[PDB]
Amino acid sequence: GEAQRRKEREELAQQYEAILRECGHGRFQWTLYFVLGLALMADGVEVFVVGFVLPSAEKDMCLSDSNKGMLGLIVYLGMMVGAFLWGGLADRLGRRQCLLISLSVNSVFAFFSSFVQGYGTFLFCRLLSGVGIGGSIPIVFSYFSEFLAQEKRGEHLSWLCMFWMIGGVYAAAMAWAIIPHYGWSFQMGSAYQFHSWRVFVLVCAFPSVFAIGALTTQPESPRFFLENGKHDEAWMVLKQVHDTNMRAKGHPERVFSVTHIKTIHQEQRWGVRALSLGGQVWGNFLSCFGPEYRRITLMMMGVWFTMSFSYYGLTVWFPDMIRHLQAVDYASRTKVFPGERVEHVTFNFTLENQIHRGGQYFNDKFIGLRLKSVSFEDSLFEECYFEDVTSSNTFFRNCTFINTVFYNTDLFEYKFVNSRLINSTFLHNKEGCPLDVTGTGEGAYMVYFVSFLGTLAVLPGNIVSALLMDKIGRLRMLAGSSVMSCVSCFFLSFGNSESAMIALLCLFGGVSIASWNALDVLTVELYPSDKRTTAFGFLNALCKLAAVLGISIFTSFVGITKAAPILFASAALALGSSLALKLPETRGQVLQ
Amino acid sequence: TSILSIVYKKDDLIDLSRYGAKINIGDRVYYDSIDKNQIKLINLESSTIEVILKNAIVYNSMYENFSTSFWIKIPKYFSKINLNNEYTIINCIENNSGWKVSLNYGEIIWTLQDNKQNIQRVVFKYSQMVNISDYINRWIFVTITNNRLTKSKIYINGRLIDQKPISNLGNIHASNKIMFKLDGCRDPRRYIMIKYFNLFDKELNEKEIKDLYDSQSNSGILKDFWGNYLQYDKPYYMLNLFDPNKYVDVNNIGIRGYMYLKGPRGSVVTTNIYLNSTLYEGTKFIIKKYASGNEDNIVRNNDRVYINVVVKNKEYRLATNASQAGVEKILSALEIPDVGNLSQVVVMKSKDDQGIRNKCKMNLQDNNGNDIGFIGFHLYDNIAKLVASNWYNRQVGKASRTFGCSWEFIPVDDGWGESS
Ligand SMILES: *[C@@H]1O[C@H](CO[C@@H]2O[C@@H](C)[C@@H](O)[C@@H](O)[C@@H]2O)[C@@H](O[C@@H]2O[C@H](CO)[C@@H](O)[C@H](O)[C@H]2NC(C)=O)[C@H](O)[C@H]1NC(C)=O
Ligand SMILES: *[C@@H]1O[C@H](CO)[C@@H](O)[C@H](O)[C@H]1NC(C)=O
Ligand SMILES: *[C@@H]1O[C@H](CO)[C@@H](O)[C@H](O)[C@H]1NC(C)=O
Repeated sequence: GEAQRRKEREELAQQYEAILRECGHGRFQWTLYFVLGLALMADGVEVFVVGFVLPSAEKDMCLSDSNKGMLGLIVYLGMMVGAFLWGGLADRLGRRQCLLISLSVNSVFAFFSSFVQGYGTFLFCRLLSGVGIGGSIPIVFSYFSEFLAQEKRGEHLSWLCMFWMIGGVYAAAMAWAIIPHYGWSFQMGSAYQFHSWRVFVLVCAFPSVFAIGALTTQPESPRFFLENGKHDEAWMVLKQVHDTNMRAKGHPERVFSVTHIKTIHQEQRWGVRALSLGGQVWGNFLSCFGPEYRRITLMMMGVWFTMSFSYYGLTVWFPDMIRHLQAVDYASRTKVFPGERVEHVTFNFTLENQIHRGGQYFNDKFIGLRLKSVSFEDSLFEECYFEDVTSSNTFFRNCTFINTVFYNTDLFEYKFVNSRLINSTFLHNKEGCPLDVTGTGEGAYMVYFVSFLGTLAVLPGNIVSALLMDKIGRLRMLAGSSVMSCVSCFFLSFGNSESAMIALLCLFGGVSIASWNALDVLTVELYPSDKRTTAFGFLNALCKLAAVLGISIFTSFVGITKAAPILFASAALALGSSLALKLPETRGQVLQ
Repeated sequence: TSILSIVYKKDDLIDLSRYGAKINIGDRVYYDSIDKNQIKLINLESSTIEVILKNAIVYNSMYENFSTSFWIKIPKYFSKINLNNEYTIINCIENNSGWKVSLNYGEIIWTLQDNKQNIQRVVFKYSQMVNISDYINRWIFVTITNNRLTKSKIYINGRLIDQKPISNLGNIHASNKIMFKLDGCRDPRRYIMIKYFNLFDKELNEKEIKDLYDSQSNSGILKDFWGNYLQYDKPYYMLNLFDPNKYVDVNNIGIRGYMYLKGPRGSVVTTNIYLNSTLYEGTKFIIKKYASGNEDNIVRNNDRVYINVVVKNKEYRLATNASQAGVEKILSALEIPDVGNLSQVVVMKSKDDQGIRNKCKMNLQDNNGNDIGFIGFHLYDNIAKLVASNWYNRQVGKASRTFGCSWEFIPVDDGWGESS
């Protein structure tokens, strides 16, 4: 029974390899490569949008703490849901069908999030866009693998990973080109405002639409048809592959010699179909945890979890520590003025990063002044007058106000810390957020540059891994990149400036990419064609969950010590490499 | 039914009851110019009002019922000096037995003491951190009814607030002599205003208390925010009762221009003392006589007047064009000699058709005596524009609840102390 099923599966796997070797590698494979590359570039773009628009969205939507933290994790949660969902559905509906559905969902919700004015609605739309894009990598890799012969399968699959780098470069370039134009204030509705970061969100939603447009013109994988008992469709698709390949070669006269292909024998109503689909998907997921695949599944789970944890933790740790170093440098330059006596003067100014202490101001007019990180402490204002006062990161602590008037000022109730007001008057208060929202200026530029350097050191690793995956092997590439990543994690200690951390980020990003490439190719090659997308989507959902955990843990360690992140990343990567070294070798095997 | 009732007369304070209680007025007791019947007491020893009764009306019985009523105006408490500073304002205690009325920070207290030194207190507390208060620096009708068998009750504006059983006290021997003077206040700039002080020898029920409150309210005369008489040729800030968080403003001058309600209001704050809303915001509304036959400057009921809007220290005229689209007519501020035949006469209303006293209402009328409607506000594309509409008249005829047709006039007062 089961042995007969395994025998027929092996016979189909060998015949499919023979047919694919007959068809050859050429124009069809490269066209599908570029189509799925657009699908993967959308995935690469998706993970930068919220990180790039948080500084502007915080002021434009009054985002407090624990609201910018859940927005920075919502894409990963949506991705964790979507990867599992679409990977499970791909083995019952098809790779191309589920890819179309997921890409359309991502595009729709990314367009709709560009016009949402609230926060919770923006959070929901961004979560659903993450759900739509979560199924890109599993389906794309398991769809491209079923058109490749065994001769060069590691290299052809590894060349598919350049598109995440391309998407990251595209996102960084568009953020640099669009967001810095803060003057754009397009008005459609009195209560609604349309700034530049929404245009950035639209431009970042574009590649998913291009991916849908390109994918609509591709055929379903023949192996999916063969598994489900549809023989004529699979034969037609294989004939199309052969015809396109031969026409590209320059010999459009030979005939597809395959006549019959072995196929796997198959043994209100909307709710019935839904229940059947759920049952079949659960059966596939459970069979992934079967007696035949239980060791492979567990080692894959360990490798994916550990590598995702380390990579995402360090990748979010580098910019946070750069920001912390900049903040320390900024606080080291603060000016202190102890003791002042000002009287009878209209005295305006624009001071930044200052602390006035022990001041005494009597009948002073403060007309039109900009305050940035200016703090008044132990001061006394008597018969003063504040007009056209703009405030940012400005506080009044241990201050006393007597007969003072705040006319046309943004000095809200949260800027007076343990102060005492007597006979004070607040008139024509400016519109603003109820709480402090901070402000980012020129530094955003540098942030984009840093991103362009974090996704460009990846390119040498991608090239080397793509060229060498078949020559050394998947296992050795994975192990030799994980070990080097652990060594770089050890090297992390010798960095205390912004330039050093930019260099360290570039090094780590350029080192771990080969490991990620090798893991993708391995998890593609290690599963049968009737469970490939289910298992790969489950592992990618685990990757996203580990990403959330690692981001939280490594962000909690910023500014405390360098020992905890280094130890966590090195331990996780060492365990991942140890678990990876026990994996079976898949090089030089038919795509079983 | 009244034993003591202090009223004003020709340059003296008299008692309307048939007892002739002797009244002695100190050399620093003041009176208002327009409502000289109301009396003011300051924080000085010479600020004394003294009333002496007869021996036949002295409260010295066993089960004798009694009640008192008056109108009290107390300014805002500005600093922390006024906290925990209960000071007596009305005194009738001899040999540590009798009744007293005192004030504390946001409290009116009624105390009674027997010959056994028992204390029974009834307190009305009003908050001072409210945006717009009904009791801060505004006239309050306070009446206390004591039932020696069951309990003692406080009433403000005809409504019951607190009540406490007084069965424990056995005998009260109040003084033959009653004192009106601040006593025990450490603030040197503290004063009160009292008027219409009446005594009764029976516990008044809710019906009689409401009757007295309405009889003494002078419903035929309009009242401003503080509860005083409304006066011609006096600048008033405008407050809309249905929407009390925005103030009347203008943007342009002319028929094209309009007036609206701009918000939110500011705030006057003394930390942990008061967090009130600013009342001196907006444009002032002066009222000018048009056909008033009375010689005084007091605005009475059913008076046809002109309204001037003070914009940039310049006076204008409130008028509309009757012939326009919609039921509501948009209010506008025009030049006084450039009003032409635009509808500008306003009938000032203080009570309803049945005679029930309500707030101030303005009824815009044309030269033919036709009711354009009651002045209120209506929202045009998220802008609360001042209009005159007959919809309010329709609701009044149907005994419904109108929305936006009630107004308050806020002049500058010393008891509020807001900087303008
Ligand atoms: C707070 O102000 C009140 C009212 O004064 C008004 O507001 C001031 C800010 C200023 O603009 C004054 O010119 C205003 O008249 C003060 O109470 C009154 O103060 C004046 C002295 O300016 C005094 O003559 C009055 O008797 C005071 N009235 C009362 C009822 O006490 C108050 O003193 C101010 N607070 C403090 C702490 O001084
Ligand atoms: C404000 O300060 C500037 C100098 O920085 C001065 O030129 C200007 O006159 C000041 N404003 C007023 C109203 O005096
Ligand atoms: C500042 O110090 C304390 C509050 O921490 C306070 O007691 C002190 O009075 C303040 N200084 C002045 C000048 O008010």
